[PDB]
Amino acid sequence: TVIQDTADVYFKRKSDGKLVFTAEAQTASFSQAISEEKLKPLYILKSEKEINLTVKNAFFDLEWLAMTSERYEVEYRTIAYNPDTEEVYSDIYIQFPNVSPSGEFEMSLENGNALAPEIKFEALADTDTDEMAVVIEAS
Amino acid sequence: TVIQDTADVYFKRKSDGKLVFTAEAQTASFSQAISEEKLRGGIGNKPLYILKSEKEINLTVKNAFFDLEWLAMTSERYEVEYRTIAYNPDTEEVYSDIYIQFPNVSPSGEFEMSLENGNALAPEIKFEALADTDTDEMAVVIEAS
Amino acid sequence: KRYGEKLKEVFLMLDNNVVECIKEITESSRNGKLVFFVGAGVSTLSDYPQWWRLVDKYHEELYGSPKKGNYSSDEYLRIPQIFYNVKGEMAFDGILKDFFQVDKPTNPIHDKILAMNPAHVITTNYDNLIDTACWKRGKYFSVISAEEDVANATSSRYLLKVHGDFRKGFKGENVVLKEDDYLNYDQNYPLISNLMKTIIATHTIVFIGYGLGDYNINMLLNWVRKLQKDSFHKPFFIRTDPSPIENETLIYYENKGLRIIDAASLIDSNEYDYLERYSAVMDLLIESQENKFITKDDEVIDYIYGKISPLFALQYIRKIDLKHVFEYDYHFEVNGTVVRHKNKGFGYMERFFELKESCDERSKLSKKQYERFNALFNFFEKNGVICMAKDAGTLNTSIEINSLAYHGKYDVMKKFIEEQSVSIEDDYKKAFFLACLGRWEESYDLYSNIILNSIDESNGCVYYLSQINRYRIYQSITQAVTQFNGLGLLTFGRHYKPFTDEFLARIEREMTNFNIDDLFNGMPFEFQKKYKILEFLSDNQFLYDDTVKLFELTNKVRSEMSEGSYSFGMSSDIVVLLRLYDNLRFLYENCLWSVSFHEFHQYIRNSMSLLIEKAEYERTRDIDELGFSFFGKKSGFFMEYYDFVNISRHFKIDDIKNLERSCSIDKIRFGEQEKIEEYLVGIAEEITKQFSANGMNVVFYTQFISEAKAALYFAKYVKLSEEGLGKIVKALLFYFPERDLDIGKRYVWLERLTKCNELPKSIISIIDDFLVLQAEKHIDQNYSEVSSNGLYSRDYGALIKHFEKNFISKRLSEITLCLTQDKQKQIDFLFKLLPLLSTNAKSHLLSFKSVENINDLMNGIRIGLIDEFTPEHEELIIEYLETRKVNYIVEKEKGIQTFSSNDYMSTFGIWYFLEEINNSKMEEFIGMDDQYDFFVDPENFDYKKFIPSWLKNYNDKLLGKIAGNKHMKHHVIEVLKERVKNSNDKRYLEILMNYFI
Amino acid sequence: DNNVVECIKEITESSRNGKLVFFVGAGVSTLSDYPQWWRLVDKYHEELYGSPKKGNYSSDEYLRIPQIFYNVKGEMAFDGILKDFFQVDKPTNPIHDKILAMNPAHVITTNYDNLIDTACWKRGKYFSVISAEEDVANATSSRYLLKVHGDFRKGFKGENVVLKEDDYLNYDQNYPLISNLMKTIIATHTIVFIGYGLGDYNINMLLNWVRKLQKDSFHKPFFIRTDPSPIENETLIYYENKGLRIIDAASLIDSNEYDYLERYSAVMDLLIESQENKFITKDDEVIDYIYGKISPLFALQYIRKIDLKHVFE
Repeated sequence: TVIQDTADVYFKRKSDGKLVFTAEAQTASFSQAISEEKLKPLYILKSEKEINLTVKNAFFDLEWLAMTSERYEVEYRTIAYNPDTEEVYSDIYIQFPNVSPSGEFEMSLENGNALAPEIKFEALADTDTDEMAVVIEAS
Repeated sequence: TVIQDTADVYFKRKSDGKLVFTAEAQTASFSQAISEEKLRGGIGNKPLYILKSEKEINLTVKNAFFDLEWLAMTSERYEVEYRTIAYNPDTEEVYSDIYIQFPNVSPSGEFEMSLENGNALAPEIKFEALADTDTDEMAVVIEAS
Repeated sequence: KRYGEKLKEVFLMLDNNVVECIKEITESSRNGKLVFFVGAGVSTLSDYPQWWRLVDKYHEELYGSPKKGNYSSDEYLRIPQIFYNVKGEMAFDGILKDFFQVDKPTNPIHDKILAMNPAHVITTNYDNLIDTACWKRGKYFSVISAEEDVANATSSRYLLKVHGDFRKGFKGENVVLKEDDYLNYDQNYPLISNLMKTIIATHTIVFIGYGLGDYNINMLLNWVRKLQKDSFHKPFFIRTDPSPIENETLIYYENKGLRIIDAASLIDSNEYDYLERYSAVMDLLIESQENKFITKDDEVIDYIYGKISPLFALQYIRKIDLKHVFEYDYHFEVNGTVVRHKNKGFGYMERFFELKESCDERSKLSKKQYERFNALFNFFEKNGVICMAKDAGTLNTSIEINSLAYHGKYDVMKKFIEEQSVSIEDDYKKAFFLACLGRWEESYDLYSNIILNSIDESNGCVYYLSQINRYRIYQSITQAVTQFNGLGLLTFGRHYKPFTDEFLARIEREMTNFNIDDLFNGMPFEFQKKYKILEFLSDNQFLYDDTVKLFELTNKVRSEMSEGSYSFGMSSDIVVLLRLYDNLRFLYENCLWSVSFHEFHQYIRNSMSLLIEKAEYERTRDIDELGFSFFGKKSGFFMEYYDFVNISRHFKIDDIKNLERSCSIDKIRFGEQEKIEEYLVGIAEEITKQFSANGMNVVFYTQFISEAKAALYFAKYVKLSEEGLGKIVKALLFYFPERDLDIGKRYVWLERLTKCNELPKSIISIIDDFLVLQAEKHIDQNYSEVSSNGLYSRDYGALIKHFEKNFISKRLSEITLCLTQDKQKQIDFLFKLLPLLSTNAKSHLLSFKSVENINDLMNGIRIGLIDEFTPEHEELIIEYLETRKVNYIVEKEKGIQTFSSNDYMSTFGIWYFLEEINNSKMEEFIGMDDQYDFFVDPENFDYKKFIPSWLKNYNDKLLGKIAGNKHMKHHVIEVLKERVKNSNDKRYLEILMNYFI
Repeated sequence: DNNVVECIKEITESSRNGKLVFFVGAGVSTLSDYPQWWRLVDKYHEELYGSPKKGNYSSDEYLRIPQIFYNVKGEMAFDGILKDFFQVDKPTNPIHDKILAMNPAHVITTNYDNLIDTACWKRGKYFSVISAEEDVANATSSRYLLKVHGDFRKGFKGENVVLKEDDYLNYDQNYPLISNLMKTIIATHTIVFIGYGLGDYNINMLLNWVRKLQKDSFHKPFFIRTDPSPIENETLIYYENKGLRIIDAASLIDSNEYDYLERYSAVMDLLIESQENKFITKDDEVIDYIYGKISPLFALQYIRKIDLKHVFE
């Protein structure tokens, strides 16, 4: 009955493709702003976006620790689920090949004995691509 | 800096001129919403219009000190003597005081049955101004120069 | 780095005897029974001067050269003695100072010793290294080195520096160094010797830094020989010599009665690697200090049985608290997943869970082991424990089940209360039921009875629960008596004393100067060790965890709302709900009286308020295309029976009003209508029984009226049966106190149930019975409607008229035909109910009286007897407006105010604005009130007195007329759109959308 | 009396810190009407000599006649009389719980009954009841309900309790371990003698023990005296010289000869209410007391107003 979206995330190095760490999805925030639009024959949709994410239970790849402009990719793995069909064989693949290790924990020194290394992420962008986030349907 | 018009509240018996208890006022919530027949269902005719507005005044006071005589001697009605200073924006300190009274009031709150493992010292108590068919709201305001 | 790995390799190969020694040392440390005997061997590691050095020095001074030979034990004592008598004590003092006055660093062993939290520490050393190691750790050991010291010790913990030291001074008089000192030990240190002996007898002994053949060791062995056989715990020796202890040596020194551990056997090291051996022993102990002794994958069932077997007593406990059982070795999340938190040995529980998954592997268990596994598996299901988190599949969240006390059953509790109590557990539940039923005096006394009976039966658990329950009910009676004597005498008029004054005095004298903070502290050591789970209840600051978890989860859910994040997995709302239900079950099913206290009120209130708020938001939330991709048609928040019970009990009227106002709770579908209908009809039956019968309990009344008040108030949402609706209305109109629910509250709650479901003709009969009763009640002229809300019985008649287009209240008509002129008050009230009474009776009332003044004009025009505003009626309004004007100009000198006159004034202003009254004198009275001018002459009226009530307390036809007038429309729309912009309100939004634009 | 209020201060301070321990004598058991040893002495003498000693019994008699019964009639007869007399049970008077109201770390006593045991049963104070040599090792709790002379928990028999003459004469060899534990409890915790009586053999040996090894290094034990009349000057001074803080509640609270429970409760409440009764009379005492509570506060740089609740109790 619980939300059946225990998505698995693979954090891999875009530079070559090595696996950095794997975690379990926690949240994903989507927001936009249009303040800059204010100052259009040459109309422009001045509604930039910012995709914030967070993951939980990060397990670091042994080799990535071993060896230790650096870009990283995120591969979200989720099973498809419909109202008509509670469970769907098809799996939706979400990927954010361009992210940053968003600093937001920022040395949270809580004095409790809780093993919560939540990692925040920011989906980076470029001139050519407004935002790298990509979706695909297995069906 | 903080509110400097501490409201002295005197609670007296209505049948006889005896003081029941004295406390300190803490808030007053004034509620006004039509609920007769919910939002729709009141009497309505073409040429007729009746104001079906029903409003309730809620109060709460703290630090109640009950009169020794009233404890000793112990349909009933009780009054109030909200005693605030009548301040203004032009003058936040004024010799004149604002006198509010609610002759129709029922000492009744929700703090009864409240069990705090550690006994508290804030016996805050609620009040509800009773009304009458003749008197829609009995609360009265008067300012003494 | 691999020192710990090498030591855990040493472990799992240690001789069983050595392993057992280590275990006993461990459990002694946990129990606070450890006493560490610290010899000079530990001081040797710290470089502290060795005694042989001073002995050789004395030999040198005495005979001019060193011995160049082994000093025997007597020589080690004689040489200092001869030197003391020959050179005098001055030279002894000098050499003592030169050698032993040297600071050292506390070696790793010094720190590891104080890391065991020893009950006391004994040492035959004269250094202050142990003192500094004690001070740095934060604890405080009271030093003892003299007869004077034994008397002076502020703390229970003592640092017993036997054989004195040099803290008083660097002199031999305060240390045992020479034959004279050792021989007369008892002479000079009698009290120290006795304190040392008792400390040895009571607490576990650990010889470290010592030699197996030391003098004090032998003295203690003569003392343990004096002890009765099997009345002494074998002291613990830590051999650190590089050479391996011989078998003969082990046999002999065990025969002496010593549990000796030999570092050479444990670990290999060089011949001068003393520090490595000491550290090996001590880090072995420290390593296995918390649930590290896991035997094997065949002992999994056995291990977990020993860990859990004492826990079978409790019927159910929160899964968050299951961490304490294994010393945080495994975190059981609220859902039930076994999140591995800390473990060294394999198959701690994963083997057991595998046995659950694999039937054949379970079959490999011994029959004893199979039964133990079965019992453990049953207990874990009873606690809700879900399979290992590593293999956790989809996890269903089911509502926690509770007992009848939580339910709204009241006759069954009396049934039990009259029944015979088989065991003290039954009597404990009985006293809980008495407390729930308001019978707090009988509940308290019966709780004292169970206190005595249980502690007679040594039910440590039930005794603990009964202790706290007795404290809670004591507090209940004390506070309730306070509120009684303070206000309850005012609430009814004469103070009730169900709790007799002598009974109060006896209770106050029975207990005092006691706080439950130490309730857990006073219990036996087995109880405190095995049942730390119940320490959560110990303190007076109950809910020492759940409240702040609720707070931070609110913060997280609120942030989720404002930013609108598409959460995954167990969201914060789900963990909030799991904590809510687990706490409700653990309390109500366990029978603690705390369930009714205000802390739980706030906790449950805030839990369900947040849950419903999130239920509203997720409905209104817009979905982005990527959001829809993540999920669509997502799960909502079903309001099952349990939710209705929780909300109804733990909320009050105002908070439910706030919840309904903010959150459109009516949209939220409810379920389990059968059980909630049973609960509601049960509450109605309870109030009907309590008020039908003159006999009742004020004590039960105060507690349960709020419960009944909220439950009936929340009853609107769920559907009732015809029988249920009839019982509800009859319990409300005829058996609900006027003391708390006045006539107006009575009407409005009736109206809530009316909106809920249509009122059959039986309910019409009930309302008519109410109306006729009020008509007859006004036989007294003194009688008059009293209701704070201003909602009267004429409202009830209006409901009948709304439901039934045609219905004659024949009883009211008959009453009319019976009235006379003397009964003018009954006449007035029956006039108020004119639409209900018949035609001949209507003629009766019309002949009796009619309009005479403004009040009576309002009365007449209200039901509408007058179809057209007569010239006389408008003229009378003009006359009362002249009265208001003269009173205003008179009040102009005074402080002008309007509370009820403003109602009539606004009505006339509206009628003039509606063009109903053409009387132009209305315009002459312009200016006495802002609303009057706003209505009669809106153009002239200054558009700055617009009250928020005017802007929201509106009328639909009045709204249409306002929208018609452009002059008023411009200002009203400007201010209204402004007001909604400043603060988003539904009512202002509907003013705006529906009519103005 | 000024001396008595001083004792009150010391005893209540020890109770505050849990340093207080109570030596309970046979007198407390007398209040609950437990059978007395001299009734048993009369029985024994009646059986042996055919009738009880008409004259008052001496301590030598009090000890020997039980011993004579042990010798001529045999041990089993001794145990039989023990069983017939001491098998009766009575409830615990409030004085036991009031003794526990002081919150003692240990309860030392020479009694053989279990009235304190039942009182802690009601009050739920788990003192590990040490009553024999083997009981020393198995001691589960640091707290001790130390039965100095043992009790009949195992059974009503002579060996289980120090009753006859030999036990008093051979006590040291018979109970060296209990002697040690007792000695050290007297060494560190503050002590009170109740129902012990002035002149009892036990109080005599305890006074000898304290005076032997301690040289201005003992905590003066207290002797709450529950006697029909106020203590006599000569006896009080003599016993004080031995070293003892005797608290005689007869003068503080008036009581007739047989008002035993009355003065027991009187002294017990003198302790109980005094610790909760913070005496402050003078006006300059306002500054003195308020500063005695605020003296430590000067060190801290700033303290919340709310936190001052714990400062002034």
